[PDB]
Amino acid sequence: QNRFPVLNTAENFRYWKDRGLDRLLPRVFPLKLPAHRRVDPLLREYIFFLHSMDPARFSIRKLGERYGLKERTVELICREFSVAEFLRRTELATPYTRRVSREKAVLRMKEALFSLKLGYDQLGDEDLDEQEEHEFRGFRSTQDWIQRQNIEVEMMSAFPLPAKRNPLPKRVDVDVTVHNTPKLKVMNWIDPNDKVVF
Amino acid sequence: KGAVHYTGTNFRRVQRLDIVDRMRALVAQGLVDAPLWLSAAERAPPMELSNLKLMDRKVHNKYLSLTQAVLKKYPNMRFQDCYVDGNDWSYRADHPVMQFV
Amino acid sequence: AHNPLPRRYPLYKHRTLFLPLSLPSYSPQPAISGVAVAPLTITTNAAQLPRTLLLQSAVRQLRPLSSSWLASLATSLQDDAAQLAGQCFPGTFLAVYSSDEFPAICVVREALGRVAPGVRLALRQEAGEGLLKIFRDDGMAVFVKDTALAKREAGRAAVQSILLACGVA
Amino acid sequence: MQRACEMVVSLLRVDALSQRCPFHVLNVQILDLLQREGLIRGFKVDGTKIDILLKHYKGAPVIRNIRVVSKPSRDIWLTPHELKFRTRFNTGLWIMQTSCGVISHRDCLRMGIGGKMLMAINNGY
Amino acid sequence: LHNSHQARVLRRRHVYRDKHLDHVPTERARQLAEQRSAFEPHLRVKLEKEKFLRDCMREQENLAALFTETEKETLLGQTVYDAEKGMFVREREGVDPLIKLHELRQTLLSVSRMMSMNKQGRVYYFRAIVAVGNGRGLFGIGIAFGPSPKEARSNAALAAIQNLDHIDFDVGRTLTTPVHGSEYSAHVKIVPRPLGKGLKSNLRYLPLLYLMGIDNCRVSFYGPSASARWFTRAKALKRALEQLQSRRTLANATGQKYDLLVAPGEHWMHWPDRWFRPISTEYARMLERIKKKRPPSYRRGFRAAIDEVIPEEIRPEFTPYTWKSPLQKWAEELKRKRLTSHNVYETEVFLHPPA
Amino acid sequence: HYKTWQRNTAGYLRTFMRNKLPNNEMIGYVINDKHPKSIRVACDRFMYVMRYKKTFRYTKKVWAHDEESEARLGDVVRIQPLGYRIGPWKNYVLVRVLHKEPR
Amino acid sequence: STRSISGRLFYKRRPLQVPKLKPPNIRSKWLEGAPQKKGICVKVRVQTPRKPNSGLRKVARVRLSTGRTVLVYIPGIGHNLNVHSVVLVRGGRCKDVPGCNYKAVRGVADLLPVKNRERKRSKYGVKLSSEKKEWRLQRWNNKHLTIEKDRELFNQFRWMTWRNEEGEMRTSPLADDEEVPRHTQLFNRWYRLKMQREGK
Amino acid sequence: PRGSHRGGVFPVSGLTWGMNRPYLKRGLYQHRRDHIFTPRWGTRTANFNPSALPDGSTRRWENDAFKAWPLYGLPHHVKLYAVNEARYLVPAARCTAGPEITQYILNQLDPGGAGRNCSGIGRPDVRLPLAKPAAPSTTHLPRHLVQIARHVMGEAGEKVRRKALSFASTLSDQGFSPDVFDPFGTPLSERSRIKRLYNLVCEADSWRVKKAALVRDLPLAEILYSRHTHRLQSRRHPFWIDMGYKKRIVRIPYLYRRRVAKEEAQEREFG
RNA sequence: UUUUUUUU
RNA sequence: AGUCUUAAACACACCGCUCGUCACGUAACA
RNA sequence: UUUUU
RNA sequence: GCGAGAAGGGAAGUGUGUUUCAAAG
RNA sequence: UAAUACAGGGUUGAACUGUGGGUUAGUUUCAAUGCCCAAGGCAGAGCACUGGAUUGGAUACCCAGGGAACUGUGCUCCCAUUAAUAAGAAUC
RNA sequence: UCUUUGCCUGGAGGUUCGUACAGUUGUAGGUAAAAGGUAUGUUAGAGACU
RNA sequence: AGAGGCUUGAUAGUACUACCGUAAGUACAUAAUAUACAGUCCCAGCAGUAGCGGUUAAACUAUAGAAGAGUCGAGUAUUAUCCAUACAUACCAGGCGUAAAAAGCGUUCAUCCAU
RNA sequence: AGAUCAUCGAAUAUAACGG
RNA sequence: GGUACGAAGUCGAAACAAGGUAGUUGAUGGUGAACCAGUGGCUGAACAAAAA
RNA sequence: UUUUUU
RNA sequence: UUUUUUUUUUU
Repeated sequence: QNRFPVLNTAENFRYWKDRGLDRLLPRVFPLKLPAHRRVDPLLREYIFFLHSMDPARFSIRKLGERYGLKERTVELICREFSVAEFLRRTELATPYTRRVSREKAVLRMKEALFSLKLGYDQLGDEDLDEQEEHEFRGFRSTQDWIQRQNIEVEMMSAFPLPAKRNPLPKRVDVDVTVHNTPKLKVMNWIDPNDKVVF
Repeated sequence: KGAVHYTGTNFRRVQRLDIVDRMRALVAQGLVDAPLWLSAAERAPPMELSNLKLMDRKVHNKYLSLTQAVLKKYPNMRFQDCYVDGNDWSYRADHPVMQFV
Repeated sequence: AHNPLPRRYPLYKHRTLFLPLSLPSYSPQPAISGVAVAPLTITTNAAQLPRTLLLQSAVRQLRPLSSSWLASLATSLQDDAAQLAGQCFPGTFLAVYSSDEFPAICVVREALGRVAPGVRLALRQEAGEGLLKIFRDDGMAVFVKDTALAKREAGRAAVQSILLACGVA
Repeated sequence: MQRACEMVVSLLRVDALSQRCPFHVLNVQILDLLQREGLIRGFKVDGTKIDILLKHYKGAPVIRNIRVVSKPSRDIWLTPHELKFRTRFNTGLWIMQTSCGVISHRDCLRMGIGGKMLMAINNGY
Repeated sequence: LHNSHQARVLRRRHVYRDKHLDHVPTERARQLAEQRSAFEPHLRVKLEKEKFLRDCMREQENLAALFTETEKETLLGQTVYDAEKGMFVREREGVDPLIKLHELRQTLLSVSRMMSMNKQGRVYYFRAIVAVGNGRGLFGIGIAFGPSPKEARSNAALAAIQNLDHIDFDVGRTLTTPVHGSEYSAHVKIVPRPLGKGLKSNLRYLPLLYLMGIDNCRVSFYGPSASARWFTRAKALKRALEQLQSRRTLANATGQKYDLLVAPGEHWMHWPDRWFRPISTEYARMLERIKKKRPPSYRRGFRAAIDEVIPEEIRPEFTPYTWKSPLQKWAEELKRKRLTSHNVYETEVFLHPPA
Repeated sequence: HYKTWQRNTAGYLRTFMRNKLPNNEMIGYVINDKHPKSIRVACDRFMYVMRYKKTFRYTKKVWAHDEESEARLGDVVRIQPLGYRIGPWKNYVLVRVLHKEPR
Repeated sequence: STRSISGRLFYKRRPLQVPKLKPPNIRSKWLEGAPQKKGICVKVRVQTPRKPNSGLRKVARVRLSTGRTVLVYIPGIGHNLNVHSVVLVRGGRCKDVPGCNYKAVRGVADLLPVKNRERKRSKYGVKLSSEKKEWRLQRWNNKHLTIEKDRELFNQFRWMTWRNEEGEMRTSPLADDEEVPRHTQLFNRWYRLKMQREGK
Repeated sequence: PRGSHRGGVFPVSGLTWGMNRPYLKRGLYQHRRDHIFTPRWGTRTANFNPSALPDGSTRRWENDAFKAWPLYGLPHHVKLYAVNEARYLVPAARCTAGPEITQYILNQLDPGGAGRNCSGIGRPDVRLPLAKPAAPSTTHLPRHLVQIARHVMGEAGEKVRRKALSFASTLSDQGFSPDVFDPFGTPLSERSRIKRLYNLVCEADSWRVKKAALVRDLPLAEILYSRHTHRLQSRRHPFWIDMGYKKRIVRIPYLYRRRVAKEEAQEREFG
């Protein structure tokens, strides 16, 4: 009835989804795992070393570009590596006997099993910067919270139609730091709604 | 209480779908395989009939009043074609009375 | 006064934070330094996209500081076009130019930005034969070309010609 | 105002082609807005009564539900910021009576002026 | 509004309101105006045009389609396999064989019991109400009777199949407006839900929802009946609840206005001219149109170089370059060799050691 | 008394505007002009109901004062309040007369 | 509909139309809103329940402190109330006894001893936990229930190296007449920890 | 405070009571995970190793483990992706229109512009697998620089470098222009992969599948089995929950032995 | 490869 | 005697259903 | 309360 | 010399309160 | 409920009028039968009342006599309360 | 579809111009089914006929 | 069972703010039951509108009736209180045939309604 | 200084000034 | 005097269906208990019931 | 105290 | 449930 060969149509939205009797059918799905753990442990040591050696030449952003790592992911590698080494050199406790919540214990098992089947990743595979793309991220993505409407209705006419009312930013209160001392911390309360600045 | 809505659920508003529309959904849903005659009717869909009856209208019969005057002046029209069926005098298209009016 | 947490089988799984962000303005925004900053899709995650980071970066840079009626319209349009054209001496694409006529069009190109920044004329090369024609969007020519006074007059006619059919009074 | 509420009974018919309606100044303006949205095929003022045609599609009519909000005995008013809450996530048609004539609910929010909800077309709950 | 005494002594524009002198366009008023123009050109009517050649010269053509003696003289002279189960099943038994029985689901509602009086004692016969319908776009309710509860269930399901009706459901799984339903005391209000949230209803009636094919909805029963039993009235509520639903494709066709969703952009209204722009052109007639069409003098398209694309296998990821770091080259070499293996990589092994 | 959320609804705001006039002025019709330099002005007010969302009307008869005694019975006039008490009944002052009844 | 709103007096006609009364708390109305009220008994009789319920139910007319008399039921086996006895009543309706809409409270009342025989319901019968019953809840030692399966497993992988309790390693588990020893670390872990802790 | 539940206390799995049924008594049974659909991406070992030499030969992979850790490097996806590429770019392949119409069609099929990573499909400087040979798109090149460069380049790069194969094919692109060409021999080979169609084929492997009543029933249990959204949440204290598992360590084994004790003893004295 | 599966 | 039509407050279906005076006992408006 | 088997 | 009912429910129905404005002893 | 006198309502024709209205208390007429009071009588009917029937154990059923009640400008509306169970406007 | 008047909230119950005028459903001892009805059966000194 | 109060005849969908099939206390140890059985027998009782108790019913008493089958937990449970969960306290959001509800028929005052 | 619904107890209504 | 509930005895056959010779109602009269006689109104009324 | 095991 | 942080949408 209509021609639209693209991948952002109503029917093409959320491809490979159960629409019918297949919703109740059990299906296995891949297990997610953070990128900072899938990398080769060997490379983590190397990356940490560089960071700790010369932060100027080896910045947080430049270091992650060569190995293809995000600015946030590379930060955790140094932080997690530091603590592991600190307890070994100082002869405090072994990493295996370290106390940690159950959420991390299950994560460690997955990391070991991930490599035992496929293997560790020699180089990360992720983009440093994001990209505006059409994807389904939760139920709050395909909804307009400003006008609170799902279906947009407009008049059909060839002539220029009047534009819609643009929204205004929401003014909220914030706090800033002016003077900081060991025995006292002074702060300032900002009120954007005040006409007189002074 | 009971069917007290002249303008409401009393008057159904169910969409009328032909065979072309019904078959298109079943085949797509995967419930029934595509028959050999599915494409035959696709190129020549049937003509809509619901909208044709809307043009029907009722008109007033003017022969009831006009024929009264004709017989009054010339009441010798009932003799012709008297033994034939359909004619009553207590008329057929072929009757003189209908021809003149 | 609440601490949400899972209470079911799925007690350990990736739970990414989502920050819905609708369109900031429905009006058509131009490209900043040639980089488009228009919205492509409505689905936006918490992480700021590089395209949006450019618009917000430049926002903080802007400082807070800074008879008949028909006959009159044409009368003012001609006067304004002539006055503006004479200031440079003492938009549509498809403007061809010859190789040997580059100096003649170079001064005109650079002179339109001083009085009409909206002009976005382009340059198209062609076999060098002394030709200099300026075409419009609809495919109509507005200036056809066959001590220093002759050179100045040639450029004067071109500046006013484009403004005559572009200016709105 | 009373004659305005008498148009829903005539326009809300299934097995019919054209229905009459009492002539009124306010009623004429309402029909203009509905025709723009494609709800009424056409209308004609036949003197003391107005003849309005009915639109049908696949048997069923285009109009399926009519709700009268405003009544002669009272008056419903909503602020520009309150109409959005009422009307949200819907395809319905609300007739708004503003100072500058009569317009739909979509245009009322654009101007930000306080209108008056008269009637509802193709509205659910 | 507020026709008080004070308002009545101020809204009077004049002492007399001459309504008979008003100027309103009537039917006879316009008729007289046209007739006055004709100097001393009147109303006329036209009769239907009856032509015999319309059907006389066309009916003969239809005869050629059936003039054959083998198609004119004649007039005017139980099991189906179920491969994963493998057992005989009744096919017809008053049921359409065309419809697949391995794609539908049933949900038992209730099993009521009745009483019958006779000359000797009492006779009891069971009954059931089984709703059968595909969980994609179909729904149906059937009712029957039987001597025993087991037989009643089977008979009730039979009627549901034979009374299957289509629904008007959105492609996008998003309703327009909330529908409401009634029969006597009952109210069944269906509250829509956002896309990607799932269903939310009573656990008892949960299966029912699925059977309907409705996604992202909150179905609640507001007192199905306040007297007697509540199963019979409830049967008719479903029927006159889903008929009121309307999809985008319905409203847009009659509304002739923008009726698009938020995520997609102009999917149903956008109709590119695929029979005017992509029209075929041969090399034998192209030379004739070059001297007649406008010469190409424009600049608005840069990506205008494409032709018939032939499927070709490429590996952009594994492409050594002069700017890649030494570590990247090494890492890609090992990865490439693993995917090209056809002896170890494309194999499934249960145990870890070669047992 | 009205709640905080009841002071922002269109129904209450519209009623308020009708009642509210410059200098707390009022509109009413005279019903008694027997005593010298005295006229009783009957004013009509409005109120809003947050339960059924309906506005009613209730008359408010008050006494006024006239200098030239131009106003007569059945004549809509304008009144203005005052920050004192003059006479036993007099509580208002005339400004002008809008409509005049024949004799 | 909105037919009931017509008229300028809509604010005085609609609101005066009360739907119904308050079905809940309709029987217990003589308490003056108090949870409980004390009273004194002046009449003891046995009221026969209505048909088809047979048998006999013991009842007594208790005079409330507010100068009102109402019948009260005495649930539970036995009977101790007599003439001029103080008893605390509470809420509760009795279907078998017509009119009675109150119940007595055992224990807190005056001159009302504890029930005769009851173990299941403790709070209801205001019965305190007896010392004998409390001691029984602490005895938990029934783990030694070996079977033939354990015997075979023990003499396959746990008979070569196994330390006994007193002073010896090598034992004789293969003998049928002998009994396999118990675990000295896991068996009876909960009972051992509690007994060894209270001994201080 | 809120103590015990006041209601039906229906089970999480959604099963009925009665004899000859999983559940006997009414209860919640929150601890029973067996009834809940769960994946198995780990491995299980055997109870006894017959091998004399201690070795981990009893380790076996799980059925769900293969699909739990997939790898987007298998060979049988590129072939399918290549075929879909031709069918996806057909709207512009058969579009015999001007540059303006062709450019718009390609934009919708693949978003690409300034500051965005595009696939390079349709650009003048890109190699495509055309059905028949065709000349490059030399229309965008300047005419002034090419004309002046043709003389200084010399005969070496005027008739043997690029012009030797610039007119070997009958067909061409964007018309014909024998005067304007590229004397330099710069090969515009290589291409880029798409980010939309490639991600769809890769995820296709995660949805693959290998007196009776006419109409099959739909038990409630089925719904709750796979889906975890419609399942009632836990309310008991964690401490109690954890203690329940510890209790069963020594309790459970006793129940099994107590049952067989009576049956085994009965046969040894009567049977 | 750590008193890992394993549990006051 | 076997059917048809109509009525019915019964359907353990006319051995059905149901009402009133008087006699004894327990109580709230006294 | 006690505490590297 | 300065401060002190800092422990007040006895009065009132169109009142006590609320809202809109105003106040260079 | 034939004749005659007084004065209403409905249908149609002409003239005039040029928004005159729907509902209705602190309101006003009429209103079967029965009862008080009053006027009354000489016909046809009958409650109470000893006037000829009951029973298979109790009765007013079936005859006859029989002093209340049956025409009011009045006092006066209790009812199964006088032409359906809505006083108005719009869709044929 | 719209304007206005009037009326009801399961069934059910009350001490043993002045003897005038006005006015009235409601503060219980008690109860869990009163009731409209489509169809079947049965009864009928109630009508008809093999 | 680091530890006590309730239920143990049917009936009740057992709560909702992040996540919304994108995952293990996943496997061995480690699997069972209470509509088995004991006492009284229109009597003693239980209970929630409907009810059970006679010849023995998972409905009354009893858990050395078995390391109680379940829900809470250092509390649990009964009564009581209010705008008492759509018994819609009825604009949203109930009526005036038979069922609880339209004044015997009519002209007028005020208010509301109307072109 | 201006404006600013009254409700319960079943109910029982015309009152005060000058010839 | 009258009314509620429980048990249950004697004296009677009023309602159902034309047997009590139709039966509820407004106002009276009368009778150990069903209630009965007369007038008005209603059906919540049974049987019977036209050619020249 | 045993069994299993990158 | 963050070694050198009193910062951290930790999960």
